[PDB]
Amino acid sequence: AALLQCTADTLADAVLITTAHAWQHQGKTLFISRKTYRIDGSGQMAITVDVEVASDTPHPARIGLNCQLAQVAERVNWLGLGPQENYPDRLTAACFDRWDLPLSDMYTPYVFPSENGLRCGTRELNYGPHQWRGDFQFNISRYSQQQLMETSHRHLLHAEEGTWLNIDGFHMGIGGDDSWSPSVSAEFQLSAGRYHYQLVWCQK
Amino acid sequence: RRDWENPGVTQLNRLAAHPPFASWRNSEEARTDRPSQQLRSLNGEWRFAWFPAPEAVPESWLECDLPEADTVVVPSNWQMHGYDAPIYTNVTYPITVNPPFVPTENPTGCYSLTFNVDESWLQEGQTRIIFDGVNSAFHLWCNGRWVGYGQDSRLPSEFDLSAFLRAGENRLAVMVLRWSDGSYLEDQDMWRMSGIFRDVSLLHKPTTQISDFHVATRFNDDFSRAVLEAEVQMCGELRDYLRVTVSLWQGETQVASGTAPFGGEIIDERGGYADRVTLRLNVENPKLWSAEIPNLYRAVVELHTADGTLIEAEACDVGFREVRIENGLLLLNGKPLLIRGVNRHEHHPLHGQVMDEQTMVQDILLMKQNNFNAVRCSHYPNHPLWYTLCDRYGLYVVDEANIETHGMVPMNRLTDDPRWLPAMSERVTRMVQRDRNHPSVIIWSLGNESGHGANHDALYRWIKSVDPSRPVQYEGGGADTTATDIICPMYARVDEDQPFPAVPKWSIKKWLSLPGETRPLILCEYAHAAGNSLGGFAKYWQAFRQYPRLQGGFVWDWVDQSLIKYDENGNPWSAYGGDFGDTPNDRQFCMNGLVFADRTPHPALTEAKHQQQFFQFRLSGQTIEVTSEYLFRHSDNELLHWMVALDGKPLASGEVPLDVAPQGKQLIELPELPQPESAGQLWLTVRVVQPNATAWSEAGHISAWQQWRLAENLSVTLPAASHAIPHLTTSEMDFCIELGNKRWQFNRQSGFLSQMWIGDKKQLLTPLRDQFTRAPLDNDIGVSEATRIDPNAWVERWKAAGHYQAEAALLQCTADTLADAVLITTAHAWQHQGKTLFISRKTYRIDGSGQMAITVDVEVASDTPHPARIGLNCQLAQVAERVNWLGLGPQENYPDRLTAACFDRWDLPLSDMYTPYVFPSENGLRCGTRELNYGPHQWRGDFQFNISRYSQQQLMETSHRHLLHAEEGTWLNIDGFHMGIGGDDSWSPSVSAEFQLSAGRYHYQLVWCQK
Ligand SMILES: CC(C)S[C@@H]1O[C@H](CO)[C@H](O)[C@H](O)[C@H]1O
Ligand SMILES: [Mg+2]
Ligand SMILES: [Mg+2]
Ligand SMILES: [Mg+2]
Ligand code: NA
Ligand code: NA
Ligand code: NA
Ligand code: NA
Ligand code: NA
Repeated sequence: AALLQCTADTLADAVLITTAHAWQHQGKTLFISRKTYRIDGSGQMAITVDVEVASDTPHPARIGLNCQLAQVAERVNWLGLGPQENYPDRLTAACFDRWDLPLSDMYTPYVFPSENGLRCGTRELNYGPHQWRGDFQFNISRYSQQQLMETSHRHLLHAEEGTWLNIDGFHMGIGGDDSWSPSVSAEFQLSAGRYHYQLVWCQK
Repeated sequence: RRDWENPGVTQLNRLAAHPPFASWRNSEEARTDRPSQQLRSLNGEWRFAWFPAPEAVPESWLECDLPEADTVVVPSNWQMHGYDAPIYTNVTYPITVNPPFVPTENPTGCYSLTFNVDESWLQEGQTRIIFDGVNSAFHLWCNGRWVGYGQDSRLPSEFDLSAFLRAGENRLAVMVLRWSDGSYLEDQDMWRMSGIFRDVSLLHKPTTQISDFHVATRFNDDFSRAVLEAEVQMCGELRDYLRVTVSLWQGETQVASGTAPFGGEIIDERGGYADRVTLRLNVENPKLWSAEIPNLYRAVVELHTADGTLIEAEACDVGFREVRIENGLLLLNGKPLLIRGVNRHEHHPLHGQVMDEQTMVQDILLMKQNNFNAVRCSHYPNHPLWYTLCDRYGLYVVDEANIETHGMVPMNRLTDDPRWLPAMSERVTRMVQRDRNHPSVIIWSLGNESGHGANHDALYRWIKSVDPSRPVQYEGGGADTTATDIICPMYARVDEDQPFPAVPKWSIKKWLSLPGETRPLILCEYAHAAGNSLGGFAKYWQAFRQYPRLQGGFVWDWVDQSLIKYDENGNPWSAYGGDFGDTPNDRQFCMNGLVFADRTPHPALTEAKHQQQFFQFRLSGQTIEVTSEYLFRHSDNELLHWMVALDGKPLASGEVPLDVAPQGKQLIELPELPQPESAGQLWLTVRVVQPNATAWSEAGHISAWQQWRLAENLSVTLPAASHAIPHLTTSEMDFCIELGNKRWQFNRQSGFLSQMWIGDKKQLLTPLRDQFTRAPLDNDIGVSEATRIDPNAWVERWKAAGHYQAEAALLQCTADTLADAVLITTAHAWQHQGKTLFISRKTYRIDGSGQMAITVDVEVASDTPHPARIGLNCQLAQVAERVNWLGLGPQENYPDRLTAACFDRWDLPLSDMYTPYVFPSENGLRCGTRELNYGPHQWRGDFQFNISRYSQQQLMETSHRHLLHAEEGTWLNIDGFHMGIGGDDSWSPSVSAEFQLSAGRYHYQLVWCQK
């Protein structure tokens, strides 16, 4: 990530942080992320994200935010599709409602570790003292995308300090027509070039 | 006898039907198809008088000219001359349904002609008169004596006048009835007219004559050899010295010839036909006929004596081709056809239903220039010249019987009634007897929209029996009955089933594989082109190319059936149903063509041309793969041009000769492309150009094209910040922003940008406000009307939800001063009767550069019908001459009809940004636009837009385009999103789900500044 802009403005009843980043690889600009963080008197942080994806780079696996929370709670409560793991092209069985599960159930123990546990069409997520609202997809666990990506067996995984949260505005399909050639249908590929999503973070 | 109210009597003393005759008395004339001294035209000025009924016609009219009659041109429709009104009705009959009766008030046209006849024509032989088309029934008198009667408005009626004529002057009297029992079989969706609308002529034949002849061509497996077989029939006295010689010519070269005396082979216990003979000619390596290469031979049939004295000669163009269905596929000369067809009615805005050579040629050229290779004669036999042109220019033709009983309840009430079998059979058999020698005709059709009756099965079998060289199709009763060799549905969709009871319209992909089905599927009608239509057209062609048995279809239809009328200032304007006082009527439903009545193209024509291309392309790296869809010809008049451009700015271009075999492929390696300096998106555009002119196209004709996005360089560099900082002036009623010579005014009560200034010049006439509706397209309206509302039609759903009445309620309007800009934030709620339909949240950011960045986020209640659009609109005070934009163009294009449009830098005069649909509606939209320029304004982003002198309101309230009045300034509609236009049909919702605005939440952003 290369910082292109970072400014702070004071509004009537809020502070406005504007940022812009460019992700590059060997001179090529893959993605551009422009955000605004508006923190008002009610203590809520409204995050606006607008991303640009070069039309000639392979469509990205996801478009969102992530971070490792210090908090480690027992439950995960959310108003969205559930209760089980569901992805864009595998979410017809999930139902929209208020779900509440222990953190461990938000992780799927696939023998061969990988991205897992996502829940789509979520309008509200609650974890510990935190509350996120909007319309996103998410997975939350004690394993970072990096560890899952480097570990060959699930029994070799180790809980990391705190909790890793991945909140996506968009996530690519998982496919499956077969597992030896690209099988994610075009309608589930992130090829729009320009994406927008908004999140409100606050204290439940 | 009131013969016009008896389906049992369809004619009296009419001669047998036969192929086109000219009775040449010189063989070379027949070979070269030059005019024949024995075939005279009686077209020109005739005498005409109108009467309210046949009972009002004075007997004196039979003996001499009525002084009150007028001199008029013939052929013609008398409604086009103003004697009475033309009636436009779709399904419902124009007369009370009480078969076989017609109204007592039956408009009667009394035609008469005083003409001269050479004595040589009466000293020997037979002189007959031919009426190519009389609508809808008539009696004929010659020199005061009754000659005959005839029905069926679309086929020639011939009578022997030999015993009624005298040398010198003669007078014909023709009483034409508008309505007859034949009218129950002519309920096609088109203007209802009448009169002698086709050619009238006199033909002289010898007493001993060729009375009929059939030409057939059989081939070996690889078509390297063929046998031409000609059955010739004669009338007159049989003599042993009589002979028939049939010669086949390839240009000026005779390639085959055969002679023989009359006397056919034994056929049954009583012998054979002594008055017939069949000649068989061998042809090695025949040049095959096809729409790709219309190779033609000339067959000359000579009736002569053994000593070599010619009696008479007849002839026809011959196209060596084989039509057959095998293993579920329609093949032409052994290859599977892909029908790029269209339905074409015989219509002229000035002459009504009278056809002329120039108009026919103009149609054929435009059709071929737009990649069509087939035409359906909806829904009757055409003017004889039409087939000759299709034979020579090369178009596959579906010849159809003049039989449509759409308005009956049920639809097959007459077609399943044996009492009507006689009338129906004649409409079928006489068509076959007339057109069977035309190579262009590859398929026979039993008629249109008359349900499915036993009479159809009978006539289907009759054709299969008399002419096994052509498939027979018929759509009635479900499109896949026992009366059709081809599944030929009308408006069946690609993926969506429409399970109507008894006569469902299955998805065409699904139809093919139903249990036990094996026939090929070709839509007799699809992609209803009413007004702003053809949305989803590309979906059809994708299926046609993927499924072997989906062999295409015929678009509905070719040309708008609008008629010309004149106002006070004598100015002409396009009229439709009801504009002649005709009532009841079906208003604008008579306009569904790809071109206007004067043959000017509708935007949709370009979409059809693109999807109907004969060359397909693929890109892999620096390699372009060109695949040919031609079945018989090589690309011997094609050149590929390629161009690479960065946001409209050309960087490199080139040309490569195309040399691809039919159904073959060619790989073209593009040279090393330079590296783009500036950021932006590189685009590759290729187009196939025909260097040489052809019979149907000029040199340089573009036949195909395709675009691809190449490398894209995202802009990361930031522009040098401006020293100037905008200033905010706050008042109770407004938020004003000043930046030097520029000012922005936001009304704090409305929450909208109400005015802009550049110096002291106002830039707006109407505030910039959100817009979620559009002046309804034909497809949005469907069959709904004020007297008969269709709650399911899109327009009715929007209206009932209050979309057109919704009022904006201001929820928030604030102003903030940033370090380098002024930020305006607004929020509006659109409600209707306590129901919030949409919520619009915006931010306007004005910086020192003078640019206003507008961000819009919209919420649409999931339970309100999906909106026609999500954008902004305003009336600019400026009226400029040009419109320049970087986006899809240059023609009008919509989400579900934009594959033909190309991304590039376009510049057009403001008038071309408006599409003159006869029935006004939303129009002129251009999608995928990143930059728009008009006068001092420039808008950047990723939007769709239209711009014109007509507000959506005026377009929505105006019934005819000639009543439109350019408003002050210029109306601009910039949409973040726009709904598809649809068109699979125009009487039910047809916009596919992927093109409906159902996401619930939408986001778009624009930057407004000066160019
Ligand atoms: C009015 C429909 C229910 S029937 C529909 O009307 C169309 C009007 O262009 C065409 O005539 C179609 O062939 C016909 O089936
Ligand atoms: Mg009759
Ligand atoms: Mg009809
Ligand atoms: Mg394309
Ligand atoms: Na892994
Ligand atoms: Na096909
Ligand atoms: Na019509
Ligand atoms: Na060529
Ligand atoms: Na209108």
